[PDB]
Amino acid sequence: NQFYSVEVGDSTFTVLKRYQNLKPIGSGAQGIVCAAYDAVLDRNVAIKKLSRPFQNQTHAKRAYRELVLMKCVNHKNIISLLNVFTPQKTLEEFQDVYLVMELMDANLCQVIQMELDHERMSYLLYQMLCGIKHLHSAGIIHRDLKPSNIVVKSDCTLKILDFGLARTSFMMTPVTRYYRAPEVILGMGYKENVDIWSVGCIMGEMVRHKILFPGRDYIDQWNKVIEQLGTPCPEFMKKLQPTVRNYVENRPKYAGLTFPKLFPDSLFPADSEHNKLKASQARDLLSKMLVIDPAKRISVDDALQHPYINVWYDPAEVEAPPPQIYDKQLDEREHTIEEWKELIYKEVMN
Ligand SMILES: CCCCCCCCCCCC[N+](C)(C)CCCS(=O)(=O)O
Ligand SMILES: O=C(Nc1nnc(-c2ccncc2)s1)C(F)(F)Br
Repeated sequence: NQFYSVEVGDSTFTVLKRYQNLKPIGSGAQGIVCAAYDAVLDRNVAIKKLSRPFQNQTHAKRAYRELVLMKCVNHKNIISLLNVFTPQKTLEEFQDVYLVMELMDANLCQVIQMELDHERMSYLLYQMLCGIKHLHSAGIIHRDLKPSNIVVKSDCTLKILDFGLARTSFMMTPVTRYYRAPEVILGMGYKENVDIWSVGCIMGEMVRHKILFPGRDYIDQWNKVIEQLGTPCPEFMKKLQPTVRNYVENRPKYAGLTFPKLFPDSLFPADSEHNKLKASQARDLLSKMLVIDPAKRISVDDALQHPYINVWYDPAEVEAPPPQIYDKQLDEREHTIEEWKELIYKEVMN
């Protein structure tokens, strides 16, 4: 037998014998993740056991799309698949999927808690924009980027873990919704720069060490948006739905706080000329990402040209060729659970 079983993270992992000393590092609706030592490669890996991938079609579609995209994308800021396996021997008995990834050291939530340092902050944001640009060039518009879905190594290298809605913006989760763009929440449709709002939310959270737009539901979240950024222009209420406009237009009108008041100098490293320069540049970039109307919001390509980020720009990292997803009808075609299962089983078997 090439497999062995170990109970870890209150779950039974049945894995290849090359993977040793499993230790829980994370959990969620998608699955349970362990760190492990891979004796074949002499390196530490992360193993994700997918949680109930065939419980329904949303789980099955998510599992198939995650597996296909993690194989096909090859980029330093997107997590890569090192191995995938199932311990079951037939399609009839097939139930469990294990993804093996390179082990990162922390997620971005943990990193966000550290004291803001402009070299680290700008580098993390640069890498996020690099990964997002690469996903966008393949038609993958994430729409649910959040700090828990982004992992970081001790040397501050950064990888995005998941693909959001991919080449599909309704999201049935069955969650953390504080990073979703106004045009997603309000049901207006989206373009590529929907993901820039989420980066802006993460960036503002790195500076304030508080969630920018927290709240129990989207009603509360929208109130936090307009209180801080101001009631949007009627050119936006016009693009808005004639029904949902009524609630939004009848909210109290807010001027919004200026970005100097939203992100005051008190939040930034002080008392060097370099730090004074960088506070102004960071606030300027925030003011161009945290824009309610996506028609007025900076693009990924222009954010990479912004002076706060562009110090890091290397064409070899930014301008890599787009992945060719030959598997069309992905994120559009629906299938029965049995059909998704066969599709996933073929992908696991390579
Ligand atoms: C303060 C919270 C308000 C929540 C408002 C809920 C709004 C309901 C959304 C329905 C919009 C459907 N259409 C217009 C067809 C666009 C669908 C395309 S996409 O899904 O927006 O990409
Ligand atoms: O946390 C989750 N997913 C993850 N996927 N990969 C992860 C990882 C962690 C550390 N190093 C490498 C990879 S954690 C979830 F299941 F709750 Br959606």
